[PDB]
Amino acid sequence: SGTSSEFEVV
Amino acid sequence: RHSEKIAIRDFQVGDLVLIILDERHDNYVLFTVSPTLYFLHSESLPALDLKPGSRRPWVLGKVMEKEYCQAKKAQNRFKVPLGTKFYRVKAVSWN
Repeated sequence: SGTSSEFEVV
Repeated sequence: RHSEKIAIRDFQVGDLVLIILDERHDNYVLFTVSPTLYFLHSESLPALDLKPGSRRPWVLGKVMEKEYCQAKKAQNRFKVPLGTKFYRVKAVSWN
């Protein structure tokens, strides 16, 4: 995707 | 009604929160004294009668969920640098 490329849960 | 006071930190499920437009970060955020950004989760916008993107300046919400996140690319929808940690908060209308 683009979204899960941009940020993740940590 | 007496317990209707706005939380300002350490947000918990059930807190009343003031959700405000943050033009600089292109998103709604929770008013807070934390140095950390608390963004409104994209899934919460419709039921708060908010729109993606003259947007409404503020709504009052009730916290449903909180999630801790980190930006993994320099270009992202939150306009924060690579590596920035922030929260995403799900909320529903206080009314």
